[PDB]
Order: sequence, then C-alpha cells, then structure tokens
Amino acid sequence: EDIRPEMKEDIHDPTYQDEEGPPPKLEYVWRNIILMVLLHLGGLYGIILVPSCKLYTCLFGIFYYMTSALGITAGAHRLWSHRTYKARLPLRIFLIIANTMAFQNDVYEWARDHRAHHKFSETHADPHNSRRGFFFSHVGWLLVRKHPAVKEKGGKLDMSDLKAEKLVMFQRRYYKPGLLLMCFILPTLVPWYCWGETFVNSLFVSTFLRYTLVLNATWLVNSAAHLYGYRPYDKNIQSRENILVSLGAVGEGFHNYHHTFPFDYSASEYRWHINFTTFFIDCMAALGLAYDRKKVSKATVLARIKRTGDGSHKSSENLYFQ
Ligand SMILES: CCCCCCCCCCCCCCCCCC(=O)SCCNC(=O)CCNC(=O)[C@H](O)C(C)(C)COP(=O)(O)OP(=O)(O)OC[C@H]1O[C@@H](n2cnc3c(N)ncnc32)[C@H](O)[C@@H]1OP(=O)(O)O
Ligand SMILES: CCCCCCCC/C=C\CCCCCCCCOC(=O)[C@H](O)CO
Ligand SMILES: [Zn+2]
Ligand SMILES: [Zn+2]
Repeated sequence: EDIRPEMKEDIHDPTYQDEEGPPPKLEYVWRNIILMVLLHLGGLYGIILVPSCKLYTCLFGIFYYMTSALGITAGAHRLWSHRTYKARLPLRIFLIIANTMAFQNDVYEWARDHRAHHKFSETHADPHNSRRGFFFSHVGWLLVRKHPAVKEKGGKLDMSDLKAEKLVMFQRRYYKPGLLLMCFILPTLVPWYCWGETFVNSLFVSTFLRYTLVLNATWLVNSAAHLYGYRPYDKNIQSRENILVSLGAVGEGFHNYHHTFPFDYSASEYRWHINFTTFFIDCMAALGLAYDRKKVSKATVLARIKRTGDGSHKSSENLYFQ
C-alpha cells in the first residue's frame, strides 16, 4: 500500500542503469585525502590515550557519540531524507544541533545524496556505489570527484520539501561556524573545564577519536551493509541485514529491509530490536514531540518476503509482536 504518498524521491527506480559507455577515471581530491588521513591518525592516537583518560571523559565521549548518532539516524536519515514521521520544533531543534555535532555535511546536502542513493542504488548515480568495492563505498567516495550521473540524476530529484523548511536552511547558512563549535571546539573544552581533563586527552579522545568512530560506524552502512549479511526481504538488491552494523549505527544495520521499505520510520521489521533510534523516536512520540510514524503492515512485509526473499527470515519469525 501507499502509506507515504507525500514523498517518493527515495523510491528505487530499476529502470535506470549504467549505459553511457566506459566510466571515466577517478579524480583525486588531495585536500580531503590529507585531512582524512590526519583525522584517523589522531583517532588512533586517541585509542592509546583512552586508558589515561578520566571516567567522565569516556562517558562524555559515549554521550556525544549517541547524540551525534541521533542527529544522523533520527534526523538526517529517517526524518528529513525519508519523511517517515513528523517532528515538532523542539525535537527538530535538538536534531539539527545533534546533526551539526556529527559533521556529515548539512542536512540538505546529506539528504540530496541519500535520495539519489536510494533511487539509483548500485549505479553511477549512487554517491557511494557499492559496485566499486568496499573501499569506495566506505570512504573512497569522499576522496574523489562525484560521477556526473550523481549531479545529473540527483539534480532532477525534488528537494523542495527541505528548501521550504526554515530550520534546515538555517543550518545550511550557518553550517561552518556550527560544525566547528559542535564537533571540535565544545567537545574539547567541556572535558577540559568541567572535570579537569588534560587538553591533549580532550582533543584526541573526546573529539578526534569520537568523531572518527561516528564516521566509520556510519560508513559501515554504505560498505558492510551492502556486502555482508542476509536478504530476507529482497534478494534482488545488494542491501543486507547486518546485526553488527545495527549495534554501531544505533539501528541502521537492517539495510535490506530499509532499502525495500524506505518509508518505514523504524527502518526495520521490529521496532526496538537492536534499534535505539526507533526507541528514541517512540519516546519523543510519548512526549508529543513526534507523530505520524509510518510502519509497514505485517501483511505487506510477509508478502514481500514470499515474493523476493532469500529464505533466511524463517529464523527470525515471531521474535516480537512489534
Ligand atoms: C552512528 C551514526 C550512524 C548513522 C547511520 C546512517 C545510515 C544512513 C544510510 C547510509 C547513508 C550514510 C551516508 C552518510 C555518510 C557520508 C557523510 C560524510 O561522511 S561527510 C564527512 C565530512 N564531509 C566531508 O568530508 C566533505 C567531503 N566531500 C567533498 O569534499 C565533495 O563532496 C567530494 C569531493 C566528495 C565531491 O566533489 P565534487 O565532485 O566537486 O562535487 P560537490 O559535492 O562539490 O558538488 C558540487 C555541485 O554538484 C551538484 N551535486 C553534487 N551532488 C549532488 C547530488 N547528490 N544531487 C544533485 N546534485 C548534486 C550540486 O549542484 C553541487 O552544488 P552545490 O550543492 O554546492 O550548490
Ligand atoms: C565505559 C568505558 C569506555 C572506554 C572507551 C571510551 C571511548 C570514548 C570515545 C568514543 C565513544 C564511542 C562509543 C561508541 C558506542 C557504540 C555502541 C552503541 O550501541 C547502542 O547504543 C545500541 O547497542 C545500538 O542499537
Ligand atoms: Zn544503502
Ligand atoms: Zn535511507
């Protein structure tokens, strides 16, 4: 059925394929390459600095990880890219601040790539085309120029819903000072001042390592979740169910389900099963900050499993009622 007719720019289009001849060579962006290397070097140095950190520093890092995660999953992903539920201003203010902490480009840019990632999955119009391998879909696409198909096909996507949202456009306008404050400055000064953590530890652990972990956990949804796992809902696509990815990406590891039903607010068959994001949204709904949560019916899901499933769903039947 059509449970979300307000938006259809994330529906997979099997019609579009790569038929423009041999693909052009990759064009390296050395500025991004250098910065990405230095970031992971600093993050690695943070790991060996963890045992010398205070308890609050480690706890603050986890808190900042989880909050930033919600900014991507509950906000950039399920809310603004897919429109799977409606959030009121206080929650949207939280999510837009949380998203800014995560530093994965502004919401508008994030959703524009993501809608293209769903419509033209596994093609040259897919920003993280998994056909190019693990490395490209993981981080490689952030180091090279986008394929012309991304710009052309993606440019035909409707983004007017995000253009008309004042909060989204507000973040885009002031994204540079925002990301500097929320992703680098504040999470470094807070441990430095509040519980007397050293500046070195706060910089490499509470900022560099944390941000590095958020990135790679997110990137695993593009790489690992497109290569390893089962496909209980649709075997014809490359999206996979990955439990480990769900743990790291607070519930975004059920990727086979999600690509099959991009309009589901839980991004999974079961709501709270290894899905902290859905649990968060449901809590917000209890407070009256969120509503119009769209869940695919059991009948539709069960019928799709019969039609295009790989047969691995038999082991996950009747886990929960919801
Ligand atoms: C724990 C949390 C777990 C969360 C799990 C959530 C899972 C969700 C599902 C998986 C998705 C997750 C993916 C998100 C992760 C990636 C985010 C980051 O890492 S970012 C990390 C930090 N951020 C970074 O590191 C940034 C690094 N990236 C870059 O520097 C560049 O983007 C580039 C070098 C990669 C491409 O360079 P280049 O080829 O020169 O292309 P340009 O970009 O410069 O575009 C210029 C023009 O092209 C046009 N156009 C482009 N795209 C589209 C489109 N999709 N459509 C239409 N048009 C498009 C447009 O006109 C644009 O103009 P304008 O918008 O300016 O007006
Ligand atoms: C207590 C001692 C800690 C020592 C290390 C501190 C490192 C500080 C730096 C970054 C924090 C990383 C936290 C990642 C949590 C991911 C599981 C998140 O998973 C979940 O919340 C659900 O399982 C997902 O559905
Ligand atoms: Zn995907
Ligand atoms: Zn999605």
